Amino acid sequence: TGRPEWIWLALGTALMGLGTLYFLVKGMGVSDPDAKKFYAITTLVPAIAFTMYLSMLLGYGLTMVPFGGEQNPIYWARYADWLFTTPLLLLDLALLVDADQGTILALVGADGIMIGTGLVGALTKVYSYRFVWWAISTAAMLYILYVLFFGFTSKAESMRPEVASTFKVLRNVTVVLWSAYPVVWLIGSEGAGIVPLNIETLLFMVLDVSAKVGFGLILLRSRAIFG
Amino acid sequence: TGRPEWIWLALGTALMGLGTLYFLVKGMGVSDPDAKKFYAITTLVPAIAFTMYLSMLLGYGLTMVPFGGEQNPIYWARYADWLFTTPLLLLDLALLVDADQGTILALVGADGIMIGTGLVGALTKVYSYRFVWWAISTAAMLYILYVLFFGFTSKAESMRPEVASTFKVLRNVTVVLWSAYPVVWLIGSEGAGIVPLNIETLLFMVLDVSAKVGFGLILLRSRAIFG
Amino acid sequence: TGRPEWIWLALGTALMGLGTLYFLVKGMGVSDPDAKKFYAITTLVPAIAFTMYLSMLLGYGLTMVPFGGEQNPIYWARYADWLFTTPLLLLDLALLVDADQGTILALVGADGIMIGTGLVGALTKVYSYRFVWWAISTAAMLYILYVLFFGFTSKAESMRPEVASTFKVLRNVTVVLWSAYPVVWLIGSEGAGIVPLNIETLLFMVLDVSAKVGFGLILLRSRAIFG
Ligand SMILES: CC(C)CCC[C@@H](C)CCC[C@@H](C)CCC[C@@H](C)CCOC[C@@H](CO[C@@H]1O[C@H](CO)[C@@H](O)[C@H](O)[C@H]1O[C@H]1O[C@H](CO[C@@H]2O[C@H](CO)[C@H](O)[C@H](O)[C@H]2O)[C@@H](O)[C@H](O)[C@@H]1O)OCC[C@H](C)CCC[C@H](C)CCC[C@H](C)CCCC(C)C
Ligand SMILES: CC(C)CCC[C@@H](C)CCC[C@@H](C)CCC[C@@H](C)CCOC[C@@H](CO[C@@H]1O[C@H](CO)[C@@H](O)[C@H](O)[C@H]1O[C@H]1O[C@H](CO[C@@H]2O[C@H](CO)[C@H](O)[C@H](O)[C@H]2O)[C@@H](O)[C@H](O)[C@@H]1O)OCC[C@H](C)CCC[C@H](C)CCC[C@H](C)CCCC(C)C
Ligand SMILES: CC(C)CCC[C@@H](C)CCC[C@@H](C)CCC[C@@H](C)CCOC[C@@H](CO[C@@H]1O[C@H](CO)[C@@H](O)[C@H](O)[C@H]1O[C@H]1O[C@H](CO[C@@H]2O[C@H](CO)[C@H](O)[C@H](O)[C@H]2O)[C@@H](O)[C@H](O)[C@@H]1O)OCC[C@H](C)CCC[C@H](C)CCC[C@H](C)CCCC(C)C
Ligand SMILES: *C/C=C(C)/C=C/C=C(C)/C=C/C1=C(C)CCCC1(C)C
Ligand SMILES: *C/C=C(C)/C=C/C=C(C)/C=C/C1=C(C)CCCC1(C)C
Ligand SMILES: *C/C=C(C)/C=C/C=C(C)/C=C/C1=C(C)CCCC1(C)C
Repeated sequence: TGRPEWIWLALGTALMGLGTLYFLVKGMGVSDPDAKKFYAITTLVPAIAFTMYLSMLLGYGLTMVPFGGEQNPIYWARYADWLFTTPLLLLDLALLVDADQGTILALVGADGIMIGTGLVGALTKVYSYRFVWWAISTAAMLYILYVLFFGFTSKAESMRPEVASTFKVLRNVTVVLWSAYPVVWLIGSEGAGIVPLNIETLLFMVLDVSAKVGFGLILLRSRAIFG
Repeated sequence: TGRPEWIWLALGTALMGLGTLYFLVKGMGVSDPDAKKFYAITTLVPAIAFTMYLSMLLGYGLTMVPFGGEQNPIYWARYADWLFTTPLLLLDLALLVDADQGTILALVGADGIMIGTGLVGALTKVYSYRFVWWAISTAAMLYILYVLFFGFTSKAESMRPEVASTFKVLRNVTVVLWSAYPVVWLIGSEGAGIVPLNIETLLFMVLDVSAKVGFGLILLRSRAIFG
Repeated sequence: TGRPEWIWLALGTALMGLGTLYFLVKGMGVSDPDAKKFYAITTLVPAIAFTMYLSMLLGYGLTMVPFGGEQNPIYWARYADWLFTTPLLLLDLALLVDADQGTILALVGADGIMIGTGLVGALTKVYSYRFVWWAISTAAMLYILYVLFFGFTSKAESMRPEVASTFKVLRNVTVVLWSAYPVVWLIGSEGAGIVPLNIETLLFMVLDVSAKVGFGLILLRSRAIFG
């Protein structure tokens, strides 16, 4: 049962596309090899979300999972998006703060586990088992946020004020936003359906656009990205 | 309806396998840590194509997608191949020219979008929607080729003549070849069926073998790969 | 027909989880940026296996493939695990020995081919074709082991005794273990069913736990991981 949410899908598609476009049109002249990296990553993010929102607006990113007492529409494309998208975001933060490869690898891996585990949960037929997965995925996330908030902040304090500041903002943004997803999941049509898929998609759209475009804007608009 | 094309699949399998074998038997003695990288990448390419051509010759890489007024055989394995294969190729070019990580990341990402988007298009049931995807994927490609042709060429001009020259050839080859794929797609059984899957596969075989083995030969046969 | 093996799945889940937990609780204080990398990789490994063993214990990682004269339960999750897990393991060995990027790339690629090819074999409907894939995958493996045993050993001889020693042990362990998998596959319910899926899973559990936790223990317990 997925059609009334089309409005947010289409609006999500537009925002992602324009957000991409805008970022593209801004990274052209950039010559700094460091600023360059930030534009690539930050541009790639909305670009991926674009293709996936579009896949949902066209019905491809929509699937049917049997559980509870019916056939439930699971928008799988979200994970296909988040799988490459979340780690890309983390990467931005990693470069910005100049984290160790080991911590970068540890996060990228914790992130893939988080989205991968989330996809399993979203497709699992045993209604009760869907929450075990949600539980594993959320632990994965709290680990990621734990590092971002405590480990990275410490690494940022050693950079110049501009970088420290932009990181702080960015950090606060992603942490507050990333944790909303599990709560949305838990109350949406994929978990304990308290909110209809209609509103679910809306919350996810606002969140997504904020976690990427909004995120990107904040970052790409700082001198923090330069050496 | 996929069986008369078996001949090109089998021939594609043989060429990929021997192409791999030959490359393997050539990288053995190589000690230069730089030449080493080029052999790995360039060897891995046909090796992947091998497994995928074989998957098509055995019926595994073949699927059925409903669209238009019938059930259409979509060789999905092509994308499974191209997904790892195209970026690997790009990587070769990146090392050769010594491109910035940011541009390397930007291309790898543009490439994954291109093949990923292509796979969606190839599996999309709404006949008309298949061209939207083709349209997104082709834009992705033109971006990649734009950088290769203009950005990379500039980066190569700063290398020694041997490297500049080999890049030029390589560049001209991949650009001319990579753009044939969308045209083939557009006229083949996955788009506006003007050419039968039978000939489609043939064009794809010639193209593939050229874009990899041919490509590999040109490169591995130059001193351009050495420091 | 997959239920009597539940016992090994559940025990596999517990061991992977605790193995992860234990490793996590050990990498906390570690400050050395090199030791850090080893903890990330080595911790991520069992963590992945955890999620996949769990997926099998809950029925999600189980699928049905038609071949021979019946419907056969294929535990696909094993490959989803091994796909990220085997290369991670290799990576540990690569860092430990400080191998060239080209050889690291060549192995990672040979490994993905090995698991990818194995997954195809495990899902291939033409009973006879399943062994062609097994044959390709095993060649892939023998290449990996060839390098580990001969190429890496040579690279390790140039490190300090502690590192050389830990590598030797590790090397001997992975080589002896990794080769058991194809033999198990060949005699298990996925190949020439001589052993029942029940015992198959047991052998795979012992193997897995050994190839990761056991492996991890040996490594993380040496000073070899420090600069
Ligand atoms: C280069 C890297 C190193 C990249 C790696 C990429 C790869 C590994 C990503 C995997 C991502 C995962 C997370 C997504 C998988 C989720 C999975 C559960 C969902 C799978 O389904 C979708 C998949 C297959 O589609 C299908 O084709 C099969 C073969 O033909 C069919 O057998 C399936 O049935 C079919 O599924 C579809 O159709 C169903 C329709 O049913 C119909 O419903 C209507 C309703 O009105 C009606 O009832 C009809 O009667 C009924 O028949 C539908 O329900 C299903 O949902 C489905 O549509 O699709 C392939 C997706 C593709 C892989 C997405 C890619 C995403 C983007 C483009 C990625 C960009 C990534 C780059 C790589 C990032 C760069 C980063 C750098 C830093 C490295
Ligand atoms: C290590 C990395 C970091 C690696 C990441 C690897 C991963 C993410 C790659 C994903 C690649 C994507 C792009 C491919 C997905 C395309 C997707 C749409 C197609 C999916 O279908 C194929 C998939 C599943 O097969 C199936 O198993 C299910 C479970 O059992 C079944 O439910 C499905 O139905 C089944 O699909 C098959 O069977 C269908 C049969 O129907 C029958 O048709 C006959 C016709 O005569 C008759 O009518 C019968 O009656 C009828 O029943 C068939 O139609 C379907 O097409 C299908 O065969 O398969 C898994 C593929 C595997 C993942 C391919 C791997 C590719 C190679 C080996 C990769 C090498 C990569 C390394 C990693 C590169 C190294 C690079 C370094 C630089 C990093
Ligand atoms: C970030 C990177 C760069 C990461 C890339 C990740 C990605 C590419 C990995 C792909 C891995 C591949 C190897 C696994 C694919 C194997 C494939 C053949 C199996 C596919 O099936 C599973 C898949 C889809 O599930 C399904 O959803 C569809 C859509 O809704 C349905 O149409 C399918 O039918 C459904 O399949 C399920 O249900 C079947 C049920 O049938 C029922 O059986 C019961 C029996 O009692 C009864 O008869 C019922 O009546 C009947 O209906 C069942 O049989 C099927 O098996 C299946 O359950 O699932 C998605 C899996 C997800 C992708 C796994 C992720 C793994 C973990 C979490 C990865 C952690 C990775 C990080 C990235 C590593 C970090 C490393 C760093 C160094 C980079
Ligand atoms: C652009 C998208 C962003 C920043 C997405 C972030 C997504 C998450 C933090 C998702 C988390 C989830 C859980 C913690 C558990 C349940 C399922 C998920 C995948 C929704
Ligand atoms: C070895 C294989 C090579 C070099 C493959 C290259 C493939 C492409 C450039 C494919 C491009 C496509 C489009 C631009 C749109 C439609 C679908 C594709 C995936 C065929
Ligand atoms: C933690 C898991 C480990 C170390 C797994 C190793 C797995 C292999 C070496 C698997 C090899 C296989 C073949 C060589 C051919 C047949 C199928 C496989 C995938 C089981």
